[PDB]
Amino acid sequence: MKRTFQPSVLKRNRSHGFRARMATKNGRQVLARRRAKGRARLTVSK
Amino acid sequence: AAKIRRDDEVIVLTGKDKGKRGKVKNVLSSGKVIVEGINLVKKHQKPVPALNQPGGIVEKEAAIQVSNVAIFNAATGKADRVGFRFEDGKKVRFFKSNSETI
Amino acid sequence: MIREERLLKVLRAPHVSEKASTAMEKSNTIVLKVAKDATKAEIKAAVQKLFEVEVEVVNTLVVKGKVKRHGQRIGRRSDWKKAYVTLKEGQNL
Amino acid sequence: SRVCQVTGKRPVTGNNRSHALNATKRRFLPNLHSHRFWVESEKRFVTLRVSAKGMRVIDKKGIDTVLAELRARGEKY
Amino acid sequence: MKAKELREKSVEELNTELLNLLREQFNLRMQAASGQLQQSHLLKQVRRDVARVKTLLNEKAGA
RNA sequence: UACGGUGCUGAAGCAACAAAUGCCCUGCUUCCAGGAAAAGCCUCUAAGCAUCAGGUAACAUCAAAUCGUACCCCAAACCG
RNA sequence: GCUCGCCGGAAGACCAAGGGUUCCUGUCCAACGUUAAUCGGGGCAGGGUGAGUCGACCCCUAAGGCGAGGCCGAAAGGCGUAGUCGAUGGGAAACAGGUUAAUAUUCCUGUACUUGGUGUUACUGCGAAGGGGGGACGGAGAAGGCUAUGUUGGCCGGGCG
RNA sequence: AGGACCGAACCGACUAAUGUUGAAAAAUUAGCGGAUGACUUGUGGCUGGGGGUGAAAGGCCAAUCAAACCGGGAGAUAGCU
RNA sequence: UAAGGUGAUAUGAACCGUUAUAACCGGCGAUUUCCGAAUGGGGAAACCCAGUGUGUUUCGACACACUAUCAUUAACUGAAUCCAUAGGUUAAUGAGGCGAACCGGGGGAACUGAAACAUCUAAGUACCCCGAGGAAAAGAAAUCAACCGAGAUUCCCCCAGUAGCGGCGAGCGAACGGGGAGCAGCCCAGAGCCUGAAUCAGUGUGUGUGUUAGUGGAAGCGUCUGGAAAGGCGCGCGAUACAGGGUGACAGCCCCGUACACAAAAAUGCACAUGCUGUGAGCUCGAUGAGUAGGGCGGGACACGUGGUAUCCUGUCUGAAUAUGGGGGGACCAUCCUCCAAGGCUAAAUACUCCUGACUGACCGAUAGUGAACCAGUACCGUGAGGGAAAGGCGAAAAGAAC
Repeated sequence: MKRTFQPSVLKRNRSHGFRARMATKNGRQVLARRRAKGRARLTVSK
Repeated sequence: AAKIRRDDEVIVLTGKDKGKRGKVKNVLSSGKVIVEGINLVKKHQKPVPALNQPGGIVEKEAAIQVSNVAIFNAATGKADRVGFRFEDGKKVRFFKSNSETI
Repeated sequence: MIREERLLKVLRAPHVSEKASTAMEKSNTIVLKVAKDATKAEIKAAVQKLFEVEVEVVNTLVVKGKVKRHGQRIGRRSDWKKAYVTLKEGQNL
Repeated sequence: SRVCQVTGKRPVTGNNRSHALNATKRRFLPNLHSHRFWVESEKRFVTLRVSAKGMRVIDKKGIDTVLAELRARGEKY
Repeated sequence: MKAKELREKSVEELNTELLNLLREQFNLRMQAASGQLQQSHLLKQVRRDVARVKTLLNEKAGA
């Protein structure tokens, strides 16, 4: 049937993307925590 | 800095046949030196296009460690160690036990 | 003073050199591998200068890279841009 | 914000102690009112957020001195 | 020091740069992708020579 | 002919009837629940400029760059 | 290759999303494929995606988002004017035939069309976050005129079963 | 004209049988209701956790809901096993 | 510095080079696409689209620089409204952002314990936010002390689980005083004699010492077993080196090094007789920090829960004396003693480790030690924040098995 993930790249970059994280102070802290752990993918928008 | 250089008559201290004396052909960076007729390896070479086309079992020189060989003095028939002493950048190598520039 | 001839390093490989390229040559066009940021005007000017041919139009496309690498370690080849250079009048080749 | 602009008074946090000494956090807020003050030297009315203690120090020290203190602090009018 | 480049210290190196890049690196690139033998070292030599000319231009703005 | 596919030639190529949920139709009639905005476009002026600029028409020429383009096309390539 | 069966308002064909090389050619069959595999959407190389007209970009907005100043808030921050973004909506222009193993409104052949710049000639009052027009709009129902398209006949080539 | 009637697409889910280590972490096959409207669907957007939203069922808020998920307090505490 | 190099998996090809010029190391410069504080505007990061100024007798057009915002300052302008003011433009300077911990401030839980729970505790902890510096904070007595005196802050050890606080339960818990580390005090509330007078900053090529390249560096041979001696045996040698690693087994004398001695074009960091500039010594007299101290109300901090409760802070309302003075000595009064708030700066002792270098380990040795010895915050899961693995070893040398 219809499942929880129905993909859309525009919604994905608008919600979980780099500039969505960069607009907020809290999402900037999110990007800082990912950078501190060492992840190759800081954001899944790429 | 290099006690054993590219063209030097060297005598084997340890390993395989010690008494054999050979000339250096090549000095590799892993601390290993290639001397003519010292370590003989019989390598089975596969027939392949371009280089090594006939194949066959080939006798070639294997690398010997540079610490297992010593330079041979012509004046005294023995292995004698290497030092450097000269005031400028091109330090000359000297045979110890004879104090003569190699 | 000569114009921006240093910018005309855009042309990279003399041919892609395949069957589509050779049949397209038998019609009118040379197929070339050109930069990544090269524009059609620069490909026109570069071909007209580096070779003596006076050219008609340039059609361009980007060939995306193929993965072409195994399961344990995965890689991607580089993207490259291909120019079909139309040469109906005065073609040396 | 609720800053006195003359005496630097901010909302300070404390407790609402009960008869059973139960403690719930509360904010003491200043007596802040917008007041229009006449400056005779500059011939104008300056609109200042000011506490009651601020009005008291304005009549004590003059409006010019409080304004000069604000210029020295760097606060705008 | 390793390499002495007193030869490149001269005025108007633009023509030498155009010689080193234009037709030289270009025909080396064309012959390299078609297939030729010595270009493996010639391309590296031409690239380092262009680097020498451009470094000397950035040193001497007047030339 | 390895069956792919090439070179050449190529007859007739009309009429009547029935036809949509498609076009006329952003129409017409009727109803009440009363049916986006801004630009492109047309037109008129303000500042300004007056043999200028600008506009219109014709002709001629030049330019239209960059990115996608294969494939899956309600599914063995999407979500499961 | 010859029969048989199935779908045929699809189990046929095409756009969008989404995937990303799964498309084409050659070679291989260890692993994957619920079997074997010579086969494959599998491995490995090499090809292939050609645009002024098709989308994007772009010009303009909607819901909405951000929002210099500004108002407010203990700090973070909340809201909001000018404005600036945001298609799912409104702005220029291409169709038939052929082509490759793989691309086609792109390549070729034929016939077009649009929007700017410049030059020439001729004529002339032109000119803006300004005004107006315009874009510019609902539901249902009913003809009528057609067309896509089909049948039948005429014509043409073949058959004489 | 009709929150009109019969009925496909479409939306839903009334009964039965099969499945229940399934073909499927709610489906299949026969029947069933609505089907010009309080209808349906695509694309964006807005509402955020003792809060939202609810033609109201403790329903829904990513197979999670009488207070989601993720990290921290945290090695909470556990007279219990 | 060098006889060898073009990083590794990863060989091959094509070459470069003989120490006097190939690689390698170090100092200094050049270039440094795009995104990212992103800074010309926008954006769904790594893309879309501009403006201004400089360069087609090449009528395709290209290259370069600048243009974000905020604060301070100056200029030029400039409304309602006359003078003004708000605003607008230009120029300069600074700020953005990141970072593991330490430090200061603004807020601030609950599980839990009390064998329930509400005062209390957990705790000003976890967390969020702001700010700063290599440290930060504090700091020069309106302090303690007791008729003796000590003499700024900060950290350690006692006092001492003491005195007290407390549903006087749970539990919280000092100070006086003594021993140590380290030990500078100053300046403005203002005038006359002095304007690098001694400091303090900026600022130097001077001198010394370090750091970032390096150089030299001693002394072993016979014989046995073995595939191989570093081991066994015999006879020696160096030792300011017998730290360590490697070499075909266990090497002081085989190789890197090691004790020891030396070296730095250049760039820097410290210290100083020091090279320049500006503030600023000291004398004399005058001042002695008011919406402040204090009080009322409500709260917070002091070990101190409002109690008998001194001290400190202020949200609200009030409100002095002004050196004849005022504060403190734990309700309060008298006496006595001590000290001058309502203005600031101040080094060391103290805290921490993202990073560098050496050394050390009764630390681990591939289910261990970091999650990660290994191409690991990767594969893989999830919309996302986030979670998150397994996986070392041929041999001395590939001699990696021709036929």
